[PDB]
Amino acid sequence: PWRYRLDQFTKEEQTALGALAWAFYQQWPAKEQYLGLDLHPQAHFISCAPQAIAQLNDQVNGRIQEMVGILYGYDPRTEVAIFVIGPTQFKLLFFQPIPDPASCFAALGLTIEELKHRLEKTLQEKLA
Amino acid sequence: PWRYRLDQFTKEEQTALGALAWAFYQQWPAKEQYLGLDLHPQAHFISCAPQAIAQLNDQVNGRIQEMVGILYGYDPRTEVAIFVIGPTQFKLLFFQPIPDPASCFAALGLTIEELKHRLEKTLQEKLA
Amino acid sequence: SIAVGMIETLGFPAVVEAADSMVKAARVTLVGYEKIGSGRVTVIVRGDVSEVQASVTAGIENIRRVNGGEVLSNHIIARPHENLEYVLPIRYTEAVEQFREIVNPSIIRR
Amino acid sequence: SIAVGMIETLGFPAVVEAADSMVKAARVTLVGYEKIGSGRVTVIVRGDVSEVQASVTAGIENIRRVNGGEVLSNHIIARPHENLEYVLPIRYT
Amino acid sequence: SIAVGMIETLGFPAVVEAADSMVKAARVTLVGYEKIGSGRVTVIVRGDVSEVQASVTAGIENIRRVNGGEVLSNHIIARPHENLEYVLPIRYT
Amino acid sequence: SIAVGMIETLGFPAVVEAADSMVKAARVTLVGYEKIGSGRVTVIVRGDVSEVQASVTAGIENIRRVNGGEVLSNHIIARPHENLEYVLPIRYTEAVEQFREIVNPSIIRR
Amino acid sequence: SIAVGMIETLGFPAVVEAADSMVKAARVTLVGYEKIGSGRVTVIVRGDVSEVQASVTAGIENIRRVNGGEVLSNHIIARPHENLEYVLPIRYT
Amino acid sequence: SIAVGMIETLGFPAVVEAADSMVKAARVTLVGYEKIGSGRVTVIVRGDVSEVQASVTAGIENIRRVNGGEVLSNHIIARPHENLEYVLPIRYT
Repeated sequence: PWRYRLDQFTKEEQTALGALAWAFYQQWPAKEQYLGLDLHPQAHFISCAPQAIAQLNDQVNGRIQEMVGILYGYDPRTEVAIFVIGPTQFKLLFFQPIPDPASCFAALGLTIEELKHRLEKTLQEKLA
Repeated sequence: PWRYRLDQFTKEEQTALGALAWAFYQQWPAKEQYLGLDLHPQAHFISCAPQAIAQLNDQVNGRIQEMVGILYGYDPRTEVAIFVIGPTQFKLLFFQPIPDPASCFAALGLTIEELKHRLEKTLQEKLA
Repeated sequence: SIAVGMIETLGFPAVVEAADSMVKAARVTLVGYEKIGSGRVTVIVRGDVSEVQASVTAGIENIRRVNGGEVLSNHIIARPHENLEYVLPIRYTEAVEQFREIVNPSIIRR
Repeated sequence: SIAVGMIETLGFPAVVEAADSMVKAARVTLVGYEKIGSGRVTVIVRGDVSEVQASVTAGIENIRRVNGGEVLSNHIIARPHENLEYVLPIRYT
Repeated sequence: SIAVGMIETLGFPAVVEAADSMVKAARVTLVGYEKIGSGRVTVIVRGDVSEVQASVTAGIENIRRVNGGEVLSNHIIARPHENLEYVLPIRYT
Repeated sequence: SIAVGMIETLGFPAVVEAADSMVKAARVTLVGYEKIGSGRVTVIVRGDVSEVQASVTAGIENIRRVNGGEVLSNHIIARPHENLEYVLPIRYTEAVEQFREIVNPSIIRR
Repeated sequence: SIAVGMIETLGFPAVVEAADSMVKAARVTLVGYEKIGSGRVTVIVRGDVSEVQASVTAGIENIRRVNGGEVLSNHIIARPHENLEYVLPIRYT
Repeated sequence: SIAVGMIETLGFPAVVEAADSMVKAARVTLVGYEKIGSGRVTVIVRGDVSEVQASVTAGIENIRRVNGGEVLSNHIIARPHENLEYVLPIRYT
């Protein structure tokens, strides 16, 4: 049931995820890295270069080209985009939060180390 | 079902029924009567005038409107038209025998009494 | 011999007046109602050939009366002989027994 | 039998206002909705001859207030034959 | 019986814009779209009379911005008769 | 950001060239096609609103090159956000596991 | 090896007349009628190339007497490719 | 390579002769038969880019010899995108 647990974690942690996205957006202002989420051992966030998500789309012959179009064009100041690696699957954590991710990081007052730790802790427990 | 075993009795006894139809047409040259067949109490041949079958149709509001039109326009020298009275259903034995009814009466060589009797016995044995 | 009368109309109200006039002005049975789309519907009657011929002619004459109704095509097809059946509702059980007394048990003239 | 009323329009919204106005203006019963193609839809009512005639009159005049309503055909049969009840979709049940 | 809103468009892309512009502009319930032929499709919404009025109005002003779309018919019945629910496709299903 | 663009054409060969050019000219996915009769067929894609706008524009232009193709209507609708899924065939397992090794486990820029 | 014959007709009464004439005039098998819109229906038959030709020739001639009937299209294929048997509706259902 | 060719006709008998001529004049495979109404029917084949160009031209030529046949449109795609295989009926299913 890993797919539905990611839908709950997205709408419940709407402010926290926007805070982590805005903190990751300041790490790479030119969007030269994409905030990911790997589930091979435990639920942990990752990052990849744009050429990584592009050569993967070429290797699958355009199977995931829509996801590439979302990661390449989403506005980091108003939208959150996190790709999830699944067993031959990919799921986008794509949502527009209220307030914007700039305000979520400010209204929450949590560093990027504690944002990534709590969110990984919240997702590891939600999967059960 | 009497409806199905009447269809077999029609196609199996096609020559015997055609002979009785012509023998009936002889005693009624102007077609003042129509050869019938009442299944209650047991299967037996009857007859009625065109006024009786038409008056019945008026009482049933045209539910047998098609059957009173076939009896009015069928050629007694080529085709056989016998009406059957069942429980609450009416069946019209209607067929064109390969030898005309006049030929069937001469080929069998049976009187109208011998045709009416043996046909009633044959049908009742099929229904029993 | 029996036949099948068919009238195809442009419009549903016209085909209803068609089916009504066909079974009233002749001794036929409304046996079918088929739709092929694009506003084309066909009513189908059955009965004695002469009855069907008068049935089809009467139907076309009434379609020209209705407003917005048009005749598209019409034809009569000969049908093989068949042991036709007529199921009567229970409300007519008295009429059948009244008819059962008028009949004569002897098919022989006296 | 019981009289039948029909109003065939060109367009679905106009056939609903027609059907709504027929049952509200007389003692009739909307029994069927028939579509035959080319945008031709028909609503079918049953009832007394006067009630059915009042329905078709009210249904047609109410279509004038529909933005884009167009009547294609309308018809009434005071006493339809009993054969049509079991073949044409004008029956209650 | 809540109000009913109907917009008949020409073509499928126009009827999706009508269905989208009507649900996000009011508290109306999308019932569905009805195909009647000749490329004529009608979206149906249900809800309060005030919501349906603003909902149907929003659908009309959005079809003008559809390259190739057109509003064929539109109508709003404040209180549809009870009998229409059992005949015409105006229920949730 | 996410949207759906639609192109309705008169003719099926025209709607197949449209759907093919829409995915070749943008980063969208062909979500399906629908028929409403009368020769009207609509193809629908989905993706980034700027990708979709680039997808629909190439679709309209490519239909002009189709012998006998004609465009009827086209529109682009904005949709709310949702968590999209992409189930890949089992033949691309070598691509999913190779990409999962090249990614950086640390999101902090060193 | 078995030929296929077909007559496309405008209207339904002239389609039943086609199917009735095509089977009674030759030793062929009727596999059904295919509708494609605008009232265009095609009656398809299978049989020997000589039995199919007489079957289609009889059908076209009978529709000439149909009031309002019209033969839009007609064609016979003596030996259809086997790949068509699984794609086009030409087999007996 | 990986080509898709298709011919749309007005009428059913002409589209059958088209599909029979394409698969016979070249090494192509008839994969789909599509109906969209208004008498428009299309037969879709797959094969090499050079095989399809000959099969489609053979299809258009033979339709001219069909009594009443008419070609509405025809198109050939060199090699379509992979996502087109899982959506449009250009494959066996």
